Amino acid sequence: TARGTPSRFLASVLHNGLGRYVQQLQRLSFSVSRDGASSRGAREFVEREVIDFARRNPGVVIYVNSRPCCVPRVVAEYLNGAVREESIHCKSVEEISTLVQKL
Amino acid sequence: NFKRISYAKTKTRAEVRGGGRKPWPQKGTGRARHGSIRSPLWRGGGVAHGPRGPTSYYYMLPMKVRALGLKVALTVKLAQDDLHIMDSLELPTGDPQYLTELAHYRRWGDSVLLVDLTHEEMPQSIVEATSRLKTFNLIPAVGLNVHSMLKHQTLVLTLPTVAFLEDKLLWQDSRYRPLYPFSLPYSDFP
Amino acid sequence: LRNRVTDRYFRIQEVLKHARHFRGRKNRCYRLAVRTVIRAFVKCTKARYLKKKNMRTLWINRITAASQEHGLKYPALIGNLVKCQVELNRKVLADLAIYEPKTFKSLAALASRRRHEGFAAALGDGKEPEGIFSRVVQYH
Amino acid sequence: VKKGFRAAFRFQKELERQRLLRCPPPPVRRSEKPNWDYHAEIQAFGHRLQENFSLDLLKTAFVNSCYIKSEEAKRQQLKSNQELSEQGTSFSQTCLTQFLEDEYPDMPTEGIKNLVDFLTGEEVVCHVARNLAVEQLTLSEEFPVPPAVLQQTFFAVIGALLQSSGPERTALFIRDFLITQMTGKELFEMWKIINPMGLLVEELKKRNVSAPESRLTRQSGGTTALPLYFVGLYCDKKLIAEGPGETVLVAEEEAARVALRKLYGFTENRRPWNY
Amino acid sequence: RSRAYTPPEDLQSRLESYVKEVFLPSNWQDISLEDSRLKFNLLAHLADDLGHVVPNSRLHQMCRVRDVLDFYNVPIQDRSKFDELSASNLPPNLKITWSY
Amino acid sequence: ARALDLLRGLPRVSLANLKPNPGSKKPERRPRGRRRGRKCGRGHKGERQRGTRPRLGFEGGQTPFYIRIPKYGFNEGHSFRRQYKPLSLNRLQYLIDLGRVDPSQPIDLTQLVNGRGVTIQPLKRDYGVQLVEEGADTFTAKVNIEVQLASELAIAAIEKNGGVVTTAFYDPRSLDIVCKPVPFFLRGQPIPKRMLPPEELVPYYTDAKNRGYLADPAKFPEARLELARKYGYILPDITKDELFKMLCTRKDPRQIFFGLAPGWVVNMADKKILKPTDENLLKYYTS
Amino acid sequence: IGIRLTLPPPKVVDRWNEKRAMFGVYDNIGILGNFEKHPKELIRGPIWLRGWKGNELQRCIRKRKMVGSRMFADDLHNLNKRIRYLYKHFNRHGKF
RNA sequence: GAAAUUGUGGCGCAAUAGAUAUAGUACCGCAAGGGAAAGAUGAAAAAUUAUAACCAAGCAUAAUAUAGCAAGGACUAACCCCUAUACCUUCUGCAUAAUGAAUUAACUAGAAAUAACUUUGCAAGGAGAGCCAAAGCUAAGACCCCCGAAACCAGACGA
Ligand SMILES: [Mg+2]
Ligand SMILES: [Mg+2]
Ligand SMILES: [Mg+2]
Ligand SMILES: [Mg+2]
Ligand SMILES: [Mg+2]
Ligand SMILES: [Mg+2]
Ligand SMILES: [Mg+2]
Ligand SMILES: [Mg+2]
Ligand SMILES: [Mg+2]
Ligand SMILES: [Mg+2]
Ligand SMILES: [Mg+2]
Ligand SMILES: [Mg+2]
Ligand SMILES: [Mg+2]
Repeated sequence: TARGTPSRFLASVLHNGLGRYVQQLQRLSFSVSRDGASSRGAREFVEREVIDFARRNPGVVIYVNSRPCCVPRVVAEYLNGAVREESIHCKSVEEISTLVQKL
Repeated sequence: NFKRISYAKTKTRAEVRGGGRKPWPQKGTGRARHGSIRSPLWRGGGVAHGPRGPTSYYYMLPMKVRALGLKVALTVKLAQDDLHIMDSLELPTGDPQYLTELAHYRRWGDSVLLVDLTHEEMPQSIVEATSRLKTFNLIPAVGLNVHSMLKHQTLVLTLPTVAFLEDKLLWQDSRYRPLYPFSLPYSDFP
Repeated sequence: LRNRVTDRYFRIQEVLKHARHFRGRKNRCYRLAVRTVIRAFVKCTKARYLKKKNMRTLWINRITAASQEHGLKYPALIGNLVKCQVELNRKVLADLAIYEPKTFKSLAALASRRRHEGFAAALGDGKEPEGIFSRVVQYH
Repeated sequence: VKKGFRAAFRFQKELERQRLLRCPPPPVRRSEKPNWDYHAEIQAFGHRLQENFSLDLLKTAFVNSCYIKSEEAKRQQLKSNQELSEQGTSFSQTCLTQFLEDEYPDMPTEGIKNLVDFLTGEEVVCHVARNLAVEQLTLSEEFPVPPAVLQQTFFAVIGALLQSSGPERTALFIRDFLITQMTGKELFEMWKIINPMGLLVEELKKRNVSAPESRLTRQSGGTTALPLYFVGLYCDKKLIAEGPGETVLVAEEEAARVALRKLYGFTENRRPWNY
Repeated sequence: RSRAYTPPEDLQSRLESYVKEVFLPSNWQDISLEDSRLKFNLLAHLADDLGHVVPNSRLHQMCRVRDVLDFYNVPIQDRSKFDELSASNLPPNLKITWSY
Repeated sequence: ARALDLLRGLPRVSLANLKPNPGSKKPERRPRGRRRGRKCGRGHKGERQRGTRPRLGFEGGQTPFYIRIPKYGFNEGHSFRRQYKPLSLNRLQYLIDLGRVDPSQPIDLTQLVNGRGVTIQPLKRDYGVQLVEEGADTFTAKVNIEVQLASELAIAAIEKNGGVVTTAFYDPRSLDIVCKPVPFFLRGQPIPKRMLPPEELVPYYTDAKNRGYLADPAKFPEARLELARKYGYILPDITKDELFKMLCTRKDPRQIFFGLAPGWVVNMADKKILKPTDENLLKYYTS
Repeated sequence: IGIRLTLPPPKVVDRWNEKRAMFGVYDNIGILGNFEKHPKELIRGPIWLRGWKGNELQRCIRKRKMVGSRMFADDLHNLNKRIRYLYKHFNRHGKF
């Protein structure tokens, strides 16, 4: 609830809309497994939909680690300093893509 | 599952030691009404719905079904490029290492099932080689079965074993009702 | 025991997380916490409906306050604006009253004029010009 | 002793998290943390702002003298910024002067200078740099990067940009980034002063050849201990400005400030500014 | 050893020559193997030459010589997945690594 | 197949792949949770929730439906009723067509069983096959049959085709032996003499109008003639055709099997047939 | 606090043990071994339930018949009691 | 409720579990009889070391400020404003001033086939004999609790 959760006001980092819309996303760090069903979707993404994504947004600089990971994660690092870290665990490719887009 | 006989038991409130006496009278005391110390609610009381007895999980799939499964497995093995037929099993050396090396060369797999009939007409060399190798297993065709196949990344059959398989597994097709068990002679059947 | 719960602490913590800031044992003891937390959740869901109502009441109060400073009542004002085809919502009207007072004043004046026109119309049952700030833009 | 593992692992993780929360580390620079390619990140940065420039020339705009010294020391156990940074600072300042002048000509020179300083000072610029991820790509002695160093780096970047694409582009960039830090911020927050009355008088003299009277328009309270003195400023029987206050002097000061604002084409109204 | 195989670069003629050596007439691509010995001879020889054994999953499939030719003409490449990734025109955003 | 081809792609079928077909395995509904807990499908107080609900059939103290009706011998002597598994002529024809059941040989019960036309079971008191009219027309056999009962129409049908219907009697014990002889052999007893009709089957099998095996064979031809007169068609004289020698064989009673005498002990392993000698034993066997 | 601090010693498991390597070998002996032996003769267990699935109550009954004669007095009695209980529970107590 | 007749391990527990059991001891009982609890270092205590800590309730570090099922909407602000008749059970109907519950911890309650449905297998047959079969039969899957009398009787032990 609102009383429990810490609150906030609406703002935009460094006035994005005024001058130029700046991509706030710096880095996506993809922890993937070579073997393991945990990261099948992730693997698929890496194979096909990651390169395209990268091409689409060159301000982002993607890393892909392939680090015998039992649960795959995608670490999204932003321009302010905040780090949004989210799992890719047993997700379909499309879903993963959507998540990435959102990030 | 069909072999599995689970040995888990617990004591019901009857089988636990003693406690047939009312701990305190029902109505006088300001405590919870109770009948037996050793009721399931109590510390070190009987188990309510525990496991009990050796439990057998035995059930017989139709023989035909089993046969089909075997056939299916075989098909899968061939389909997936993992089946390899041999003219015979015969290693010049009879060394574990050698066999492994050969497998590596041929890109067989992690584990390799070797199949050649009887048991009594086994080549000594092959036996010697396999025995020490954990993964490289020998079976007679009588023993060949689905689970084992699934486990092992390759199937390696001799021609005679293949023939035997063909003989056996097609006979589940184009047959009669049992009428009585096949251990008993009949005209045709051995 | 075959299988008993290893992960129970976490379940306990899930509820206690939401109960941290309650007074007394409600924030420490899971049993008491659960009842309170659920109640809180219920309130939160209900409160969404309440919030909307409350905001609108606040806006009406503000607009009334503003309108009285120009010698007009709320209902008169709103009705005249509706007649005019000025369809500013009450959040916006309240904002105007606070942050953009000359505009608010102008609006009030307009409303008053509309009211006057209406009154005039009432005297002479029918005809002639309908008045200048009356009339309606016909969409087809 | 329960039979599991997953739960235990979870608990351990939780404990670790708690520990982290309690005794956090001395915040480390991003170059030391694992996933990090310097060239690639520079490229990304270049792409991000929506103007291309030379990567050999940009790289040098990050390298600091202190860092170089440190490196040398390490070795014992590159061009640097200066050339670019100075250029960046100077050109940037000039640009700022041009823009402000274009916008509000009634502003005096001193005021303009002050504004420029505020824009390009140790704080705002640093903040901007931080927002942009200059601090990550910069590489200096010690950490966190001290503000002056950051500022220098920023100006070097600007200089590099200028060298690469063109002046106009640089100007545009400046407008986008530095000048958008006076959006909410009214004058007097930026160019802080003492004794505005005198200033007003001087301005008046410059303009009309006259002096202002200071009438008192309204006042609730006064004896209450929470008054609302609303005080004007009249010039030849016409109020140029009017301001509020708890005390009369304060009110007068406020009025003066308002008048100044009016004079110098500011107010809260202003004009939105074209982007 | 390697699974990698590039289709020739002759081949079409070489295969024909091989066929002739083994068994000549018109419509050489349309010849059904059918006889087992012949099949064994041809395919094995090809394998020996090209370093490319016909899979026993695919053995039933190629009845004609045309089928065999078709099979031969398609490529196979070992590579490894990291290598493949590297090859696949990575833009300067991507930095794929392999921690084995 | 396409499936096989596809299976070239995809991973190797391992134990880590396998999954039962959707629908085969139902979800198990167990009572923990707000949906299935609380009252847990049992209702409220009473004699439902506590279990303890009274027996099936009971109607709350009103006299039960099953007890209110009067008794009656529907199932009075049902374990002492002779039960005959039917063989319709059509079925027989089908069998003949299919190769199983050879009409060049005699059709005894044993042969039929082997073919697996008629399954029968001595336990549950089957007393053999009954020949039935169901494929009366559209029949073409020309074959001798030992069968335990026969409808007149069925008999007629076979006779017209130049066959020989002979009814025969197998006591439960005898019948069992007949049905599966190999197990009997394995058991290791001597082949017993089958017993005669008990009491009320004697008048059946002593008349030639139902082709009884104890009936006087002077009247058989008369019976046949009568049948012919009734159902049209002409009696084919049997003596002239080539299979008469086989059609004449009649299983002279207390024999069970078509070749083997009573008292023979069939040694299956090391293939011999041991015969009894000893005069008294022989006499007994004859009896 | 039921949950613990020291995460356990690593559960090492050789999936190629002599047991697991040859699990199911010979199992399926009839359909390709001229039906000399039924697969139900492969299974090793308590004599009263060898190739016989059963039910709780039924199992108890079987035990009593097959083995009960050579059963320990203290346990035979218990078995009997169980049977008594089980019959009551099934033949009377539940639903439907 | 018959008969003939037929014929050298563990998908176990692991210190409230597993045996009542570190013990039929202590303790209770005239007696028969009932009948517990609990231990946990390291290679080394002929190393007393020093750290491993961090985690239940209860406390402490840290008493309190008008107003009210302990909160929610919020708010610049913890309160102050507005909204808000704890829970379970049992009830036609409970804030009820109806039951239960000081709190934490761990333990503590749906288990059985006929007959249906499902998906496999085979199919005028099915089923590893026997059983069923006017499309069947074989196969698995999926339904059916816990606590509580006063009592009755058998055999001991007590004046
Ligand atoms: Mg007892
Ligand atoms: Mg009791
Ligand atoms: Mg116990
Ligand atoms: Mg409840
Ligand atoms: Mg109830
Ligand atoms: Mg009731
Ligand atoms: Mg009555
Ligand atoms: Mg214990
Ligand atoms: Mg605490
Ligand atoms: Mg209140
Ligand atoms: Mg009551
Ligand atoms: Mg009574
Ligand atoms: Mg005395």
